[PDB]
Amino acid sequence: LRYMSRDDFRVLTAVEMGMKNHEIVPGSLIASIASLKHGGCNKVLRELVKHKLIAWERTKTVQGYRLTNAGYDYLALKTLSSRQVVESVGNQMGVGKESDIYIVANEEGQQFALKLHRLGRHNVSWLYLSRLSAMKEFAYMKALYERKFPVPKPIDYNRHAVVMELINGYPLCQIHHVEDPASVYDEAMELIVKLANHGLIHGDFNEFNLILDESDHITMIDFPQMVSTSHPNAEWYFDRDVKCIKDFFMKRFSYESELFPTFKDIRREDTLDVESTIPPELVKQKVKRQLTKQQKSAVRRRLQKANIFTKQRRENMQNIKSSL
Amino acid sequence: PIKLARVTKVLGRTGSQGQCTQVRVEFMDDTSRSIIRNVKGPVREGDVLTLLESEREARRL
RNA sequence: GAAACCAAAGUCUUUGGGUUCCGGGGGGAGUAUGGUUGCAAAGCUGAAACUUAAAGGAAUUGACGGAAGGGCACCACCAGG
RNA sequence: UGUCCUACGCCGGCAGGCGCGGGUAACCCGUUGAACCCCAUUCGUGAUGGGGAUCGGGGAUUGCAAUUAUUCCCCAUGAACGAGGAAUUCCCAGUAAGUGCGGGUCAUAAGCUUGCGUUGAUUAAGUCCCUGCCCUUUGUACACCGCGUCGCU
Repeated sequence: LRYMSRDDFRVLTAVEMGMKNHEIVPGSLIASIASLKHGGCNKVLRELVKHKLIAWERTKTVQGYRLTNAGYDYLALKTLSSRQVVESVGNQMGVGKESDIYIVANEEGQQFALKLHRLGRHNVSWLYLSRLSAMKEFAYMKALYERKFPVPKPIDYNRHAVVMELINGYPLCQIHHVEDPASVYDEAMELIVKLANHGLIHGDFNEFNLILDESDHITMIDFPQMVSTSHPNAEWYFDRDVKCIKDFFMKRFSYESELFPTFKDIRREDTLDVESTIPPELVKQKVKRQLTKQQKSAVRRRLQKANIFTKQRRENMQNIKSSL
Repeated sequence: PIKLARVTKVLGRTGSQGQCTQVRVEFMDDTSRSIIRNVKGPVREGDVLTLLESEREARRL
C-alpha cells in the first residue's frame, strides 16, 4: 500500500502524459514536465521499480520507463482518494479476466464496489482500451440508472476504475432453489419488455449476468456490448434472449412458462441506441508562462544529454591496448 | 415465387473467412440469365440450387 | 569544392586584373537607449550586462513505421467434434 | 513383462493364506480367456436404485513402524451435483472421442507420465477476418499552439 503521498502523484501523472504520445517514456520528459522537485526524481523512480508500479526498458538503444497495470490502478485509486471516495479496502475479490471487483469503504465507512477493467502488441493498447471500456460502461450505467432500470447507482469513475453502488447477492446460476419462480420470471419478462421499449436489445441476456439480491431483487451489470434496435438482427438477438430465459426456466427450476411476450416496440421510450487596457495580472501570468516555457525547453535539452556506448568504447580501447 | 437454378462455373472464394463461394448461375426457366451469386458450403461444377428470391443480384463490381 | 554540385561557385599555399558592400560560435537581439525620417504604423543606425559547449551545412546506412503488398499455421479462424 | 510373474488344488463371503510346478523367458504366465459392445431380467423421469464423496465399525496383506485413515476387502450413511456464463484447450480419417491393457520410481503403495490394441464418427479440403509468424517494396538519425487563487516572518 501507499505510505508517502508527496511526489509519486506528479511523477506517475508525468508517466501518464508520456504514455499518451508514445510507447516508452524517457526520464528527461518526466523531469521536464514534473518540475516541483529536481535531482531526487531518479531515486523516486528507483523506489517505484521495487514495486510493480513502473518497469524499465533498455533493449539496445532505447532507454526508458513504462507504466504497469498496478501503477495505473494505484493512480486511479489515488485520484478517487483525492475525491474522498475510498478510505479502506474490502478484500472480497471477484476475480474475473475481464474485470476485477474490489470492495471499497469511504470515510463514512459505507461500502461500495470497485470495477477495475483489465483487458487481455504491448500493454499500452490494453490500458487505452481499458480506459475506453470504462468510459463507455460508465456512460451506459448512467443512462440505465437515469432510465430507472434495476441497476446500482453509479458513483464515480477514474480512467479505468468505477466506484459503483454495492448490492450483495449471488448470480442466478448458483442459486439452486428459488421459492417464488413465477414472480421473478414475470418480472424478468417485464424487464425484457422495458429494455425493448427503451430502443435497446441485449443480445447476450444471460442468467449468469443476473445477480439475485437475497433471491428477491435482480441486479444487472456488464454492458460494453450493448447494441441498437435499428439493426436488422435486433429481433433475432431479442428472440435469442427470450428463448434463452425460457429454456433456462424450463430446464433448471422445473417451472413452466405462462406468458410468452414476443413484442418489438421501438421506439416508444428514449432512443438509447445512440448512447493599458489589459490588466497587469494577466500580463504577469502570460510572461510567467512564457519564461516557464523557455526554461522547460532548456530543461528538456539539458536532460537529453548513452553512457553505455562510452563504456563500451572505453572497454574496446582497453582490450585493444591489452591484447595488442 | 421460387425458381430453380444450375451451376455453370465456380468462380472463387469470397467472404471474411473464405467461407462463401462466388459462382455463376444458369436458369432452368429455359432462359439464358447467367447471374453471379454467392453460396455457402461445398459447390462443384454442375450443381443445382433453389433460390428463395431471384431479383437480388450478388456483389458485382 | 565539405559536398550536392558548378563552364563558373574555374584560371587559389604555383596564394596580387580594378573596385563597392559586408561576416567573425549560438543566444540576449535587430532588444534597450540615443539620433534621424514618418500623421501613424513603423523604417534607418544600433549596444551592454548576462547566458551557453555547442548551433549549423552536406552527404552515408536503415532499428521503427500508427507505410503498403504477398505467403504460412486448427499451439489462427471459418463449418463442426 | 518377470526371479518376482504366476499355472494347479484346498481352506476360504471376501480381499487373502496353505501344499505344490514352470519361467532368468516366440516355451511358464498366455490360444495373454480384457473392456466397452451384444443378448435376456428388473428399475421408469424423482436427488430416484443416477452419482459417489464424507464418516462408522470389523477383516487381510505390505512392510523393523500404517496412529494424521499406506493399500484392499465385507456392511451401513448418502452430500454437492439437474448439461456448466465471460473466456479457453485439442482435433482432418483408423483422426477426434468412448473403452480397457502394458511400462516408469517400487516391500505395499499410480486420480501422474508414456505407449498399445478395440468401437469408430460430424464437418472441411478454404481464407488473411482474429491471433501471430515469415518475406518483398518503401520512407525515416518527441517541433509549435490549446496547469492555478490566498496566507505570516
